[PDB]
Amino acid sequence: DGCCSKMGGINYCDSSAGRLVCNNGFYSTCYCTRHAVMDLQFLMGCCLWHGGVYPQLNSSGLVVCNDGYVSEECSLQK
Amino acid sequence: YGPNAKSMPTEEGIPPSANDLLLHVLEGVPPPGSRRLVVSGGDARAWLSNEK
Amino acid sequence: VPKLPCRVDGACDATIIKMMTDLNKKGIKVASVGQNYLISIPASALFADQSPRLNWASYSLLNEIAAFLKQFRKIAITVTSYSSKYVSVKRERALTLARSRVVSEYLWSQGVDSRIIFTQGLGSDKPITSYTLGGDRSPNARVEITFRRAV
Amino acid sequence: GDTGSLAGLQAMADSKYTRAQKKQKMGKIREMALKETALSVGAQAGLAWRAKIIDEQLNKQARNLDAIYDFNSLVLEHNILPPVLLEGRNTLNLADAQSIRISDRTYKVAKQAHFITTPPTWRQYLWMDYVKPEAPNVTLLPKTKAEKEIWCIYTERGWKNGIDQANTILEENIARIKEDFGGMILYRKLLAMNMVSPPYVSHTDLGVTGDGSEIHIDDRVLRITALPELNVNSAEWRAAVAK
Repeated sequence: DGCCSKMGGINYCDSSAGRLVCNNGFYSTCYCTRHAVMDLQFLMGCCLWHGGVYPQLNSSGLVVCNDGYVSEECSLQK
Repeated sequence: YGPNAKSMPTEEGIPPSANDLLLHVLEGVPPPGSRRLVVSGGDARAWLSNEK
Repeated sequence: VPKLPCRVDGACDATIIKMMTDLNKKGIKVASVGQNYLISIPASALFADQSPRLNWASYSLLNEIAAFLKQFRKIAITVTSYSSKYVSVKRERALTLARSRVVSEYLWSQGVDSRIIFTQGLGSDKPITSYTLGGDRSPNARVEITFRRAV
Repeated sequence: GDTGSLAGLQAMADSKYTRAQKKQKMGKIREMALKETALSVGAQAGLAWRAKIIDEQLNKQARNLDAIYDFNSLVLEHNILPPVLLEGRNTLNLADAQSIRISDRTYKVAKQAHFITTPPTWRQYLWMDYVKPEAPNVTLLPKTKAEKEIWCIYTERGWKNGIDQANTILEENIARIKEDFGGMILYRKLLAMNMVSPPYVSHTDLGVTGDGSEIHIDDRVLRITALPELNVNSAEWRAAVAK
């Protein structure tokens, strides 16, 4: 997990742009906070682009999102 | 005034303008009585108040 | 931590400093100031004599350029071409413009995530050395790429 | 057997079939339960794995998808989602005897046009939901190699069925987004054809208003008064030609 390797080491983590600063004056490659310009191109969880998971307690295998659409792709079949 | 109240507050056409909470969330004040949320991957802050 | 990637993908600053040191000792000028970066290529190692054609061995150098270019997060890259006076004004202007078009098209065909690629040439109007004895061997005949690393 | 079934019954008359059938009966009432368990676990694994593969594949060609599915060009001038139209040809219904109804073409309004705030992309139509399941929770276990191999082959069948189920899910989604895009294209075609009234939007705008504590400088009210609908005055129908 060497972020400033072949550098002067780690100076501190900037909180604005969320990047480490090495001891030489370069913005390092690593992140240093969760609020960063950081690309995400893949997601998990069901009911995506919908109302999310409805909080009901269904004994049946169907789970229906909060927009009312049923996610059979996550709902287990008979 | 009689024993019965009366008013005509219909205003059938005019939509509501905007919520006042937009200004507080613009300045960064969290809306009162709400709770925070978790945002990760960008540069943003968020809240949830009245399931909105 | 398994859900959130720890860094920008395919990145190692040790590889960055090592390959830029190898580039600098190989002969390509690399300049760093602020967050901006400028890379200069002399033309004799890349093209032919007064020619907008691609030598075959130069593809390895272009691949090295692309590998270093992949390691940064960009918005706009600019390509400028420069030459020495040979015949005319528009002759070397067209030579610079065509060389810039060639290198820009191959760079876009290789995998760099630019949003903007700008290309232009200027001919022989912006010299860096008043010593002008060589022709295409002269070091002022060149191609520059400029960009700014952002966040 | 029962093919040359006189000889099949004569083979059934032999006693070795009896001592094979009597031991096979207790297995017959037993082993069938594990098959559905194998089917279920293969179905779950295949469905999830094929879903991850197809989501990765969908992410691979993302730029061409936005290239083809430009909602944003299709929007009208007051940020109006275009309405949806359905066209059918050569309609025949047989109600009962002595009853036949014939239509040449027909058109149907599916979704009436309305206001919009942002152009919808394809991701609310074409993304497959993924979750990671990590719990093979099976009560049953094999005992012999026969149980193990029938478990293997029914696992294979369940795996293939899960793959097919995910592909069918994709087919249903792509049909839905196809009909939505085609309906919008047909709206543009018919509006050029001059068979449909355009949307009509009125507006009023008032100046400064409010109390001494709240002001809005310019307050514009915009409201759509005429929903787009087809006309029946057939004489005003525009033609078409080509060269």
